[PDB]
Amino acid sequence: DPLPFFPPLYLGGPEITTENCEREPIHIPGSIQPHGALLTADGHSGEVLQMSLNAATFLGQEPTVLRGQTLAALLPEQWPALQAALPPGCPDALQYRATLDWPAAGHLSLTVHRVGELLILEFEPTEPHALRNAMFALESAPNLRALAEVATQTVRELTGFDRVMLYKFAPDATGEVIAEARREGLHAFLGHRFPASDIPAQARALYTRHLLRLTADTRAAAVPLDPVLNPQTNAPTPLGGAVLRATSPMHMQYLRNMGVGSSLSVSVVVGGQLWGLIACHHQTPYVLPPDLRTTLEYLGRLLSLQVQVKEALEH
Amino acid sequence: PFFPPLYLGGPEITTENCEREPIHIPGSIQPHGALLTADGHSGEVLQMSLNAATFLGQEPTVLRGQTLAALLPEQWPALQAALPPGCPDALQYRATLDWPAAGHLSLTVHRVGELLILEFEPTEAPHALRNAMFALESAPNLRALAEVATQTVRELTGFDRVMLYKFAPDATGEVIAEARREGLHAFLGHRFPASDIPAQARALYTRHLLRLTADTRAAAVPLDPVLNPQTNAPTPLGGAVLRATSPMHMQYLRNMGVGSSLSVSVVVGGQLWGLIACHHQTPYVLPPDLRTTLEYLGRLLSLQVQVKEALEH
Ligand SMILES: *C/C=C1/C(=C/c2[nH]c(/C=C3[NH+]=C(/C=C4\NC(=O)C(C=C)=C4C)C(C)=C\3CCC(=O)O)c(CCC(=O)O)c2C)NC(=O)[C@H]1C
Ligand SMILES: *C/C=C1/C(=C/c2[nH]c(/C=C3[NH+]=C(/C=C4\NC(=O)C(C=C)=C4C)C(C)=C\3CCC(=O)O)c(CCC(=O)O)c2C)NC(=O)[C@H]1C
Repeated sequence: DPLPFFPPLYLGGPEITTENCEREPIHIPGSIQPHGALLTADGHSGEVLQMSLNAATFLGQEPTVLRGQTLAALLPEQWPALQAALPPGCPDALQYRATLDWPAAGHLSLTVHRVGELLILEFEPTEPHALRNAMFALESAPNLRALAEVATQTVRELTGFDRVMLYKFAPDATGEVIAEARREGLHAFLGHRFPASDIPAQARALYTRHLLRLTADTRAAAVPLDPVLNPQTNAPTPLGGAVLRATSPMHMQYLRNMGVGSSLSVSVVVGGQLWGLIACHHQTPYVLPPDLRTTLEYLGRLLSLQVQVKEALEH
Repeated sequence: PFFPPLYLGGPEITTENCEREPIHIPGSIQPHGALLTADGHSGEVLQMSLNAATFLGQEPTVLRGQTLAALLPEQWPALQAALPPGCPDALQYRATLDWPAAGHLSLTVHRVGELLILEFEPTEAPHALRNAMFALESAPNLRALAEVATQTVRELTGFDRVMLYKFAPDATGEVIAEARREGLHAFLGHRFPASDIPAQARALYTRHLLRLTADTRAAAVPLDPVLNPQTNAPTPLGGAVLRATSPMHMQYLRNMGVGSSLSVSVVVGGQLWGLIACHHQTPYVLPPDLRTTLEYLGRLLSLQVQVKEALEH
């Protein structure tokens, strides 16, 4: 039965059990994963409102100094570019990316998107023809099976992940591993099927709009935003569009129990519906840098197109 | 059918026989790169472009005996695996060579039956592609998508004119969006007859998705031999971007005052929906890595055109 979200934990909401999965408000956890930092800022003035508690250690500045400046002063070269790329009223799915040379922290990748009157800024550390070669190989795959196999093998070669799977949704939202590339010694998931509740309906809706999410370390504690609520609204900060957003504790426990230290999945979206997932596993924690993740994002789109094409060749 | 090419004493093309020019088998290439053909098994260099000596820095005869194994040691096994016998002519493999004579070359290979076609071009060596991808996806409708696409391509390439050229059901074309330098004629809103892009060109563009004329006044460079030794027949060059552009179309571009031309096919439901079409007033060799960006954009636009057309119908 579909039911509306509970309030999050920090607003006195209940703790989540197998009974009530589909009601955890997974988009507003009030916290991020510790391998990057996040700031929120007023979309018109550029006043800095919220920051992750670890921000001082990524950005090399005291909180009170950060919060006491506008983005115009903090990001003089990027602030006008942000404002042109992310105009008021734009969708929350639109992202702008730049690379910064920050004194204390080396090269940072900056990813920005806009939710209403809020700008959300994510900072992460950042670092030949493999993509072009893959694009052509995907297109020349003769059928859906060969496409799925080429796609899994390519992603594994690009990333070094212990397991890469193509997980396909059935009409009842149960899923099935239909191809996989895996490290020697791992047991096969190929052909296995999993109940529809393994990925509940508020996740599958979110995964139709925001096409890539990750858990870099399934044992890492989440880092709170400070303050936790958006001071504009005294309400929760929407983090559904932020890759740094903390993963649901229910899901991290599901993954630890499997022996997974690192998870990542790309949505494959066909005709406006979530067709399947490129799901990857690593046994140890593992951070895939932003520019490599971009390659996977591009492959997500290519695969969406090629899945349509291969399936049309099939009636 | 097709007329024989000129160099096999076929008729010269007119506007009476637009549909029958054998544009895939011109026997020549554009001079900003070099092309070798080679045997699929032996790696034996069978044809070369008369300009190969320039790019490769090799005494002419040296090449036309040697083997790819010898000539490209690191690459030759990769090719063997990447382009297995029986693969499609559409499948391409690329690498960057740090080659003694020329700082860096791009190498592009595909296979047509028993022949490997190798293309060499100068090359080199950020977020504009990722930023463009998200911009295309958040365009609210087909019109805005067209506008974003043309603007994005112009910004990435510096081309004087970028258009989105959409085919009607009878292959009548329409310029539905345009991004252009100040002080050019506007082709926005104009329609053109199907015969401007003739049927044998449209079919080839459905399979091979990017072509270009780097300089509309440059002479083609012959293949030597012109005929493939294997077959004593013309080498198919339609999957080669270095292929000499039809003189009929270079005359069409010169009369327009264009010095450089590129286009990318937008393919939807197995059919040619339209073209990203670019003009430059002067000669312009777009480097391979930037062309790759446009090739990606072509696929992304193909996806988004279907998405956007579905939310009208
Ligand atoms: C009480 C609710 C439960 C629950 C919740 C839940 N699940 C997700 C998202 C995912 N679940 C996945 C499950 C699988 N991983 C595999 O490898 C296989 C099969 C071999 C399955 C079935 C996957 C892949 C996801 C997607 C994300 C990822 O790649 O890790 C969420 C949302 C997490 C988030 O975005 O923060 C939630 C809340 N899962 C259950 O099993 C029940 C107990
Ligand atoms: C006797 C046949 C004629 C003919 C042949 C022909 N045309 C092409 C290819 C193209 N024609 C194009 C035409 C236009 N470009 C524009 O900007 C506009 C409108 C403002 C039009 C109508 C285009 C865009 C192409 C694609 C190639 C490109 O991007 O430049 C070919 C094929 C060329 C080749 O690949 O070798 C041929 C043989 N064109 C005529 O007009 C008639 C007289």
